[PDB]
Amino acid sequence: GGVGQLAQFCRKTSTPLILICNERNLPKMRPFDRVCLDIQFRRPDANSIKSRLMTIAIREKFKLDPNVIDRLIQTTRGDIRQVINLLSTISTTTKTINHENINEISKAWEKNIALKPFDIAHKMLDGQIYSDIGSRNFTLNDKIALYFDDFDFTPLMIQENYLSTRPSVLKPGQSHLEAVAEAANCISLGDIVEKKIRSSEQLWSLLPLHAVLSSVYPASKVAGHMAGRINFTAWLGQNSKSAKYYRLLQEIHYHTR
Amino acid sequence: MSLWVDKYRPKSLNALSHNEELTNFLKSLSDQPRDLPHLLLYGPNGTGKKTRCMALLESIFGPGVYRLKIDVRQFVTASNRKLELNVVSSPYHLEITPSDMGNNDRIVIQELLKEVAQMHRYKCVIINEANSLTKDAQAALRRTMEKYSKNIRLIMVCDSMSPIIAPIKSRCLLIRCPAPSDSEISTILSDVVTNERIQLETKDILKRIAQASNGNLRVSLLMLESMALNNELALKSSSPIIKPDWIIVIHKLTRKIVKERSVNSLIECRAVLYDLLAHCIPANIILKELTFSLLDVETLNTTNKSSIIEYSSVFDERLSLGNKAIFHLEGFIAKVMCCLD
Amino acid sequence: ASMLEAKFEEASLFKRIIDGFKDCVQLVNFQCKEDGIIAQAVDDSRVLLVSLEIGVEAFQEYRCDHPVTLGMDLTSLSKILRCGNNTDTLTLIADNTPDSIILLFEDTKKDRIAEYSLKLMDIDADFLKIEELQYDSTLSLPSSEFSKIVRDLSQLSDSINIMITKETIKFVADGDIGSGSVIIKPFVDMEHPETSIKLEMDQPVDLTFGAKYLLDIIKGSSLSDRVGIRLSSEAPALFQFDLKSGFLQFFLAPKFN
Amino acid sequence: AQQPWVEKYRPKNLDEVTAQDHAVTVLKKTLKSANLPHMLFYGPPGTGKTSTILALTKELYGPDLMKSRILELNASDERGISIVREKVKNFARLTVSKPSKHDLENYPCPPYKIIILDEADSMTADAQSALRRTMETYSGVTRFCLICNYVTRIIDPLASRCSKFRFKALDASNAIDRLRFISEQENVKCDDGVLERILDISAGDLRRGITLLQSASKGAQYLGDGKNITSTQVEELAGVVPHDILIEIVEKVKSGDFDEIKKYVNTFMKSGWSAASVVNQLHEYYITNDNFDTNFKNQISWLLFTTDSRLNNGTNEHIQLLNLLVKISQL
Amino acid sequence: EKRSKENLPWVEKYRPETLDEVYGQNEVITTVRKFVDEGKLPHLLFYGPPGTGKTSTIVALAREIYGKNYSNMVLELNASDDRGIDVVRNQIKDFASTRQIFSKGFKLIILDEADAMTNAAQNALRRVIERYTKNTRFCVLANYAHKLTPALLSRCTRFRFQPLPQEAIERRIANVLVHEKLKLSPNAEKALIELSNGDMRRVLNVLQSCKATLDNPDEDEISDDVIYECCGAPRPSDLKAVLKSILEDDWGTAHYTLNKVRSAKGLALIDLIEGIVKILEDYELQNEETRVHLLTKLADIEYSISKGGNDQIQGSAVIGAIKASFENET
Amino acid sequence: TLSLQLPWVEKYRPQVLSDIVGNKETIDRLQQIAKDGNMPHMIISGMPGIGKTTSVHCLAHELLGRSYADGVLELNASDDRGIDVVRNQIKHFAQKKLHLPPGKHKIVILDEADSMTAGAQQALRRTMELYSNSTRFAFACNQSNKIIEPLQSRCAILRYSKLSDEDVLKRLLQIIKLEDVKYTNDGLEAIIFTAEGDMRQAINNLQSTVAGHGLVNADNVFKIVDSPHPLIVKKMLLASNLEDSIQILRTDLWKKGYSSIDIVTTSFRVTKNLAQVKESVRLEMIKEIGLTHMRILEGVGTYLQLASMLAKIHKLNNKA
DNA sequence: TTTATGTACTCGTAGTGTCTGC
DNA sequence: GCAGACACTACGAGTACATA
Ligand SMILES: Nc1ncnc2c1ncn2[C@@H]1O[C@H](COP(=O)(O)OP(=O)(O)OP(O)(O)=S)[C@@H](O)[C@H]1O
Ligand SMILES: Nc1ncnc2c1ncn2[C@@H]1O[C@H](COP(=O)(O)OP(=O)(O)OP(O)(O)=S)[C@@H](O)[C@H]1O
Ligand SMILES: Nc1ncnc2c1ncn2[C@@H]1O[C@H](COP(=O)(O)OP(=O)(O)OP(O)(O)=S)[C@@H](O)[C@H]1O
Ligand SMILES: Nc1ncnc2c1ncn2[C@@H]1O[C@H](COP(=O)(O)OP(=O)(O)O)[C@@H](O)[C@H]1O
Ligand SMILES: [Mg+2]
Ligand SMILES: [Mg+2]
Ligand SMILES: [Mg+2]
Repeated sequence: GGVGQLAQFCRKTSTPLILICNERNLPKMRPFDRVCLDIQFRRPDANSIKSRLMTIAIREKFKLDPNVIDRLIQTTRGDIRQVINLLSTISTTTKTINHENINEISKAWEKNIALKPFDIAHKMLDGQIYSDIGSRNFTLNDKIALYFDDFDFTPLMIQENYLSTRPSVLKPGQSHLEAVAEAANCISLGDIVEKKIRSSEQLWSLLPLHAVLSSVYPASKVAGHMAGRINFTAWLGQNSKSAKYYRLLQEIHYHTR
Repeated sequence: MSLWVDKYRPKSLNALSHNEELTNFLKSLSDQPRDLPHLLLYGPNGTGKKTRCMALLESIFGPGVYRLKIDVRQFVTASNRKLELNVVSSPYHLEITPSDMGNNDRIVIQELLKEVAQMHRYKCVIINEANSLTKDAQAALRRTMEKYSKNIRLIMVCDSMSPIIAPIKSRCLLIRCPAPSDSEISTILSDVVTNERIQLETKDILKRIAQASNGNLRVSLLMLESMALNNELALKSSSPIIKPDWIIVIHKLTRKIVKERSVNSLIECRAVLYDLLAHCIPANIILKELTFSLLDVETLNTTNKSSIIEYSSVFDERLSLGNKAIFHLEGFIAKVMCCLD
Repeated sequence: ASMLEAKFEEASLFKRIIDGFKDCVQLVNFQCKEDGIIAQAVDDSRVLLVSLEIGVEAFQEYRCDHPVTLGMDLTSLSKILRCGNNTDTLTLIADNTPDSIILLFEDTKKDRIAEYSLKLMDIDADFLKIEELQYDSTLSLPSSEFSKIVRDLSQLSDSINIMITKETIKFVADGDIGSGSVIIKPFVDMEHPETSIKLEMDQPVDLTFGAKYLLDIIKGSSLSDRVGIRLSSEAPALFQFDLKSGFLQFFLAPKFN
Repeated sequence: AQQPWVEKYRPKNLDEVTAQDHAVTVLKKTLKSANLPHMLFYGPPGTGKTSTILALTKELYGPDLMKSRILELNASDERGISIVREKVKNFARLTVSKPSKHDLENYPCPPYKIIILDEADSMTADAQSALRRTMETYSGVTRFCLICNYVTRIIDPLASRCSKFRFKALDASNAIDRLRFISEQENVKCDDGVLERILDISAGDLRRGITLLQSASKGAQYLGDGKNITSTQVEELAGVVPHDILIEIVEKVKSGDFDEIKKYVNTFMKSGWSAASVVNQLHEYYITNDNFDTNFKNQISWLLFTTDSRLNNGTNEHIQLLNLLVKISQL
Repeated sequence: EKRSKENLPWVEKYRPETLDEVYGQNEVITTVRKFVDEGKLPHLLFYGPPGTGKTSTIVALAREIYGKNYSNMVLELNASDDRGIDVVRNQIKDFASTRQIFSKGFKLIILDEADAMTNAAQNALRRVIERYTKNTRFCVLANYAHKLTPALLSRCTRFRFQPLPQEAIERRIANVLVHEKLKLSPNAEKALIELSNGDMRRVLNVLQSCKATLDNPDEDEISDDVIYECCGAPRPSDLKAVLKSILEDDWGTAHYTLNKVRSAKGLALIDLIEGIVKILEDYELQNEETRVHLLTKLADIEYSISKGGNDQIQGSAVIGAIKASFENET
Repeated sequence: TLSLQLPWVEKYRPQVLSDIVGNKETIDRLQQIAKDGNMPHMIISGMPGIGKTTSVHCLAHELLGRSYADGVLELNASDDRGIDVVRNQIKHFAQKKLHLPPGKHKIVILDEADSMTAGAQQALRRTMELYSNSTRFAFACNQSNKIIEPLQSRCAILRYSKLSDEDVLKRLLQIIKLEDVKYTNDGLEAIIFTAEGDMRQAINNLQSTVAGHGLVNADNVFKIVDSPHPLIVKKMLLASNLEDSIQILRTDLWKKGYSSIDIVTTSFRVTKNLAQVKESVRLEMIKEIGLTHMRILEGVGTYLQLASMLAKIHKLNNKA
């Protein structure tokens, strides 16, 4: 009950008090919703970091090329501390940083950050990854790894917005409705796979199969730009309300019996 | 109570003016109850299987089976989740249903049947809605009735035969409960109304109720009571056949599917399905009603009807092996839209 | 009447003897003979070996014509000994190659009589002829002193290293908190003969042992006033606790390197 | 008469099992010896595996040693991995009980105890993997008898360690002596071919046949006419569709006309017969007919198999029956 | 154990007590003997089908290296024993870190059926193996390799135990018959070879049950006929007749023939499906569509039978599938 | 029981940074860190057996010398690295005052760091951020995905790649010249092919072949150690003739003693890692392989199921 | 957020034991 | 010596992961 004690401290404190976390959207900081003055920090603009690295490079004797800082911030995803660590490590043996080995360094130090469920649905439903050219770098193994980040929300996220897009990967002679039906078939198959996974048998080696049948194949036929925008899953709320309604139905069934 | 469905129920086999052959068979069983085997009554719902079970129970021991009480029993599962399920017990018998969560009704069956078997020689254990068991409690039952039988007996009531596994079919006697004939429905409704105080212009209303009920006497009695209450206790020959709001929703969904075959109409179909699943409805019956309402639309072709029924069979198989019914139902509607378009 | 009879003077003796090595051993293989009763049992890790032996003089009456192999379980044995008044006189009873033994918990000397029985356990492991050998050193220190030293040193490191060289006992235990270096000089006292640090010398030894196993050894210090430790570079450590008529060894296996 | 005829006439001797002659002779010759292997009984339900194992245990030890040297587990009992790891392992590693003078003199007591795991196909694979080396290590002191009706659920190592005894289905030829004996003992008036009909309807089991015979005898006792039980009463009580309704179904199927077959299927399901029985009747009518082409028979055989599998999955039988009839009608 | 031998099944009675008594795996046995004579013994990993002689080989190896009391010097853990990561952290660590208690030798750890260990247990076992490998060797017996962590696979020397060939089964059968004073006809021996499917326990069990089957254990010889009633497997002549009736004869004759064959001595549709599969694999088919249809339909039928169902409908399905598959070829 | 000779895997483990082959840039950077002394926090990741933890140990040995007994705290999965009983250990070790050379710091080798819980890494976050002047950390995990992003935000990412055939061959030839065993180039290339860039596997196969036949010729190598079954599975799935695929299946997997579930899992992995055929075709191949996988896991494991899987894979591959 | 076992981790609590003290 | 104080092991409830 640490978060509850911290919230109760926030209600009653006679000293200045601040908190530092990373993800407000987690439900465990939900009580902090209106007990604190929220200040949001974002990804800084590349100009200030560029100036700081110019000062650091001219102070630490190694040469730095201005066009390289943009790609370093882009690949590091706005992580200034990791940028400084990258500069130090590169300057250990190769003090000169040019535009030749920029792609080598960017690929070697690329950060495989986890992805949020809405962004997971957006990347899964993007029509470029299933194109011929787009599959050379983003192979289906990367799609499985992207699913496995959040394996509890991706099957629910794909199902609720795979029918609210313009499809961009339609086969010739195939309409949008046919693709929707053929995706729904494999979603139904993934339901059965999940039921075998989460049962008494408890076959958890079947997760990679469920990944394909519930996220990859259904989104490989309806890929495209959103008709509206990605909506949060509603099956959880509908299922909760249905469970409570079932409980109240059982109460009146037993009372009148 | 004021409801007519539970006000006029035949207590004895003598009052069972429904099936002469089935009543005679039950009386044959009740003639020598010293060696009565485990039973399994199957048939369409609303036939009156539970009425036969209670009538046989009071024919075995005597009057007093129909007095009932409620005894909530606390049951603990994995971790410390509490799913206390009450049992509708009574002297001389015990009534249980798998209304508990299906994934862990096996423990309810195991410890409750072991508790009742600690000792008029046997106590009958009626299991309503036995087709809803999850093939795990049935495994316990296989040896439960076989090992202890001189002290416990089961009257295993279910409206369908397919989910019941082979050994349970093997060790239980099978009793068949056909649905009433339309003439018998009209006769029962006429006896009810003449014992009641509702005025009828012509017995054609009873025949119309029999036709609309489709062999289901329970919903027939419910609809007759609703009509009598709505018609100021005087039925009219021009009274429209009132349907359950569920049937209205299914028919509106079928009309929306038939007329508009776009993705957006599928979105409203999904919303309607979400509402219906929130409205305490099993997946099998809703898919069956949707399929049979789709096949009753006259603008279809025989090829479209065959495709619809084949995909309905496929997706019903999928329902029998799935957890979230919404995906299977949405897939079935998508396939229907693809075929009709 | 029964072939094997062993009536203890008091249930307290057997309770203490069982509780001496109950924790460190799960399966015990008693071997009753006319010379006495022995029990060679091995730990689950197969590192610590216990060799119980009770002479015929510790029994008020004893008679066993045929050798009997009583393989048992110490958990259930201790559970059986847990119930029953400690002043009562226990009488072990067994048949000719039986499936169980009978624990006569005769209350006081009359009235209440108990018939607790424990099903015999099929342990086919033969007794191991590890009696003794030419040990390099033979020291003898009071049980309380050794228990206190081991308990103090176990909090400082996970390994206690026992070193003997030139008539001197030295315990060292280097760890994270610190490094104990408890040392003992041998002596003898006529005033209090119980406390006397006896010693013998053939070759210096530097053998290291685990902490938990040494704690398991010192849990049995309540049985004997004196404990005798014998070490060798090519032999397991021996901890001979002297009993009223027999003994209770503890063959501990040292670590290497 | 305090018990049903199923358990009242349950075999009490190994010779009383009037089927599975190979397994019974093997078990008897093993009873003479002591080399009892880890058994694995399998077959259709009602073939007599539990009866055989109980008779074998009773003849091995006797009524006194049932409670001491027999451990029987079910799916009703908890059979998690912890139970297999502790309870079964402890009972296996315990030494055998002490046979008395009476038991040793009268019965051929062997120096081992049998662990019977009824309906063992329901255990998780992890529990079976834990059971493997328990079975292997303590072979000299305990015997394992796995009684499952599905082999495929039992993992490969247990099927390798356990000697397999398939229990053959009990058709009309195999198990007619038992039914005749039961009729003689119970004084049940019977027709000539009534028992053959009973064994035909009871597909590969004798428990169902005994239950059907008991029901028919009870009905005849109620009527009290002293009349032999005809095939009609048994056929009606068995729940199989009469030939008139099946002929009507075939006539509706032959003409096509989806609306007519749909209406007749609705009425038929209102009358409420078991759809598996209807599929069986349709199979024994269509396949044995000689008025149909080869290609039609291929397609209808595949259709009947698919419908039977889908029904065995445990689905709504109305839709499956309608689909099967419509698919047959379009052939 | 009780009453020494002669009260055990033939599976556990004829367990090899020496590395010379292991047949079939000549290369593995010779390599292991060379290893232990030259004094080097790396972390061994024995992989193979059930019944091929993995645990027998490692038990014989531990008996050869140590004395008679090999169990006093080996920490042999199995799936029956609890093998959580706490067990690895305490029992395995203590056994590997300490010195031998009965003589001067290296500790040996045998982990039979180690595929059942959890991922975290294998992760701990990785560093446990790699740290204390100076005077402790780990042996891992695994039937399944996909359940083993690739780090664990990359650490132990892999030995593959192939299914037993014909000669090894023949030699073991000859030894068993010599011991048991039993006689067996060569055709029965060939039937046993075909019935084994690479398993040795199946051979020993069938020999035991067939000796029990005979009225007179001596004198009478075990023929393939006795093998086929005792095991219950279909005879090859029955399979050939059924397949011929299906291929050439019409539905009435084929259905009657299959029913008669099944009801003659209680055959099951299973073992008959893959008997037919073997016979059809012994054919040459011009069109790949025949092979595709046969494989798919027979796999579906075998799956349905594994789930259970009506045997008559499944037999009709088998006949229909075969007859429909052998008409697309022309 | 004679004392066993140390295996060649551990006997010839490198003790200096020069002997590690492969990833020349990473090794040179580690050497420059070694002589420079300013070791930063780093996380080392890669496939198993390519020299991850040995580089960590060699760098720890080189940076600080006689202080190696107490100046480095090594932790692993065998130690119960939890949130509570272990935060105090690193807290004390980092707070421990030990006098080093001016450019050297204490090293905390959290070996096998991908197995730690989330809370342990959350505590390690501020533990690393506070005492960055005194102690430095060294994570060595097979997979870097388990490490949370705050830990990745303050660490130097050193990604090792699978060893090239030339470097493995070079170090193998070094081992042969130190051991003087007769070798043939065909046998060496067979060892390289079997190892698949896994160095410890190469050394173990070399050990087995040397001590089993004396000569490491290709025939002896293939006799002792089998070719990797992923390659056989990939060959089987890519064949054009169904009869050829069935024959490869039977002869190379069913008669070689491979479980059906192993074949199915390897086929799934090969299909998901395959790139020659069209993406959609791989999708239906994965779906069918998964259906066969469900059939195998439900209990029915038979040659017929694998044959049906291959038949349907050929149905999809040949485009009806 | 339902899932549905088995595993592992973490914390909290309740006693149980020996250790100081008057 | 009895009483309190003390820190220890043992136990129970809760959460989170499950393929690379
Ligand atoms: N061969 C047989 N001879 C005589 N009676 C038999 C035979 N097989 C079955 N029965 C009868 O079947 C009933 C009990 O059979 P069981 O042994 O319980 O069948 P089963 O093997 O248990 O089937 P399960 O357990 O549902 S798979 C008794 O009424 C027996 O008389
Ligand atoms: N090569 C062989 N030579 C002789 N007997 C063998 C051979 N392989 C197996 N056996 C016999 O098979 C019996 C059981 O096989 P085991 O080797 O003990 O177990 P396993 O072969 O390792 O199978 P798993 O994987 O442990 S279930 C042994 O007792 C032997 O009698
Ligand atoms: N580049 C290399 N140069 C020389 N030997 C190497 C090299 N890479 C690995 N080895 C050998 O591999 C063995 C130990 O490798 P490790 O580094 O311990 O494996 P690893 O990189 O830690 O992989 P994991 O994840 O721990 S299984 C020793 O015998 C080393 O000699
Ligand atoms: N012989 C009969 N005469 C009149 N009503 C009957 C008869 N049998 C059954 N019913 C009616 O059936 C209703 C009970 O049906 P029920 O047993 O609940 O069906 P189900 O078992 O299918 O749910 C009662 O309201 C009763 O009026
Ligand atoms: Mg049974
Ligand atoms: Mg083994
Ligand atoms: Mg490593």
